[PDB]
Amino acid sequence: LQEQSELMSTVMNNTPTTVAALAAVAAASETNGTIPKPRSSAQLEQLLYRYRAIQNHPKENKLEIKAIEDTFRNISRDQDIYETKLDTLRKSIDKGFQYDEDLLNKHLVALQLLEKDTDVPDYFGDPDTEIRISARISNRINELERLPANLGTYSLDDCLEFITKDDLSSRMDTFKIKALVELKSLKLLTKQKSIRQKLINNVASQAHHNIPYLRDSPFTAAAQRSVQIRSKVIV
Amino acid sequence: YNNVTLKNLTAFQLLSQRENICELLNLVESTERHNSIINPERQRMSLEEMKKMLDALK
Amino acid sequence: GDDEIENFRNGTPDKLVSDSLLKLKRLRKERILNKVLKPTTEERELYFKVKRILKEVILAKKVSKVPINNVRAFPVLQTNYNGSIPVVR
Amino acid sequence: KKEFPVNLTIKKNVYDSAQDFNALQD
Amino acid sequence: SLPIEDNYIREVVGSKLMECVNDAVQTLLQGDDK
Amino acid sequence: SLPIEDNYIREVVSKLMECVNDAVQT
Repeated sequence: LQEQSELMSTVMNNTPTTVAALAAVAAASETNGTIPKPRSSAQLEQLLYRYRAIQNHPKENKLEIKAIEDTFRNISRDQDIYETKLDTLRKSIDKGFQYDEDLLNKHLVALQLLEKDTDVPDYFGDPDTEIRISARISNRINELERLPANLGTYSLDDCLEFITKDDLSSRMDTFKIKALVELKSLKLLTKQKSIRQKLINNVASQAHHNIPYLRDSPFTAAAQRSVQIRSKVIV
Repeated sequence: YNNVTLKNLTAFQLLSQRENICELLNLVESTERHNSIINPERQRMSLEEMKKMLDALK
Repeated sequence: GDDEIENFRNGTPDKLVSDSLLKLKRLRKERILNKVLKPTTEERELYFKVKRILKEVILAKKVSKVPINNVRAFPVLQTNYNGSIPVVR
Repeated sequence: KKEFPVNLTIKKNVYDSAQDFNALQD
Repeated sequence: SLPIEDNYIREVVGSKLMECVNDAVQTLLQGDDK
Repeated sequence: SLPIEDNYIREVVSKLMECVNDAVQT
């Protein structure tokens, strides 16, 4: 029941002592299904620091402090495990390898693309897969629609302009225009589809009056002749 | 398949036009399509059915 | 911790970079073909393995370029204000 | 070749989501 | 002329004999000895 | 984790003899 987020809700409301999640076997163990060993760098670790520092004053009504302090031993162990492992890494480096740049070029580029979830080229009908396309399109629109409207830039080239306290430099909206061309073209997609429907079905529905090798074919020139045969009059 | 298209007519013509040129160089065999329509055991069976129809009608 | 790179740094360090990004690409292909969005814990933990390899080559081996290809800009928040002329209904 | 350009400076990081820019962190 | 969903296409979705025959007939129509 | 330029990502990214031998005879 989001035990790692209810502590964030109690911290953001500035009242993590008046309730303090009411830690028993019925409440502290129901939202956990021992605390579940949180994942973030410090966004869920600084919460447990303040949660222990607040529950230092009751210190006996909440039995889950032993479960929190056991993971405090595991955090200090795995940091100490890594700090010995980082030291055994930095000695196990061969003094000559000469890491190749054009593979590190392919390693800096492909890592940067795989970070923010885009398709990486290697260089090393069917409505089932139609929903899997439109679920990534609607994924992008709902990600563009959570950015703040007051987004501004800062290039490294403004120091030649000597911007004063109130100067209104002209490079402030070089990220804001690109975020609204992207958000609005992802809504006019079925609009260019209707034009491309009206474009393809207007240039290809004839297909034998402009294309020369098709209007100079035997079967088409005979058929266009055959449909223009006027009826024979009887007597 | 009961109808023909402009795609169907040109594919019928081009496949038939390329196979006759593929016989002069003889890079195709075309022996299965010869002897099955010759069928010389049928041709004598055609003859023997023609031979008995002499005997039956005389 | 590390648990694999100390054994591998005695030989080449770049082969685990090549073999794991293919696993990152294959798991991402399995993520798009499952209509899921969040990355798995198996490839996120595998992601921090790759960044630790290239960092120590820049740290200790000190690669001869470490190429700088930056956009030389970064998004920042700017202030906002309503107008001071009052509303007319 | 006309290609739609990749905007990595706007894209939030997916694997970590803690090394994003401070305007893109909420 | 705008590739909008073209990346989502690329995200989710990743003869010789008769030419030399037409070359050979071109060689037969040069020498009448063939 | 610094972003890379888009114009750099777009920058890094028997049948003969079967008929000839038939053409020499006939």
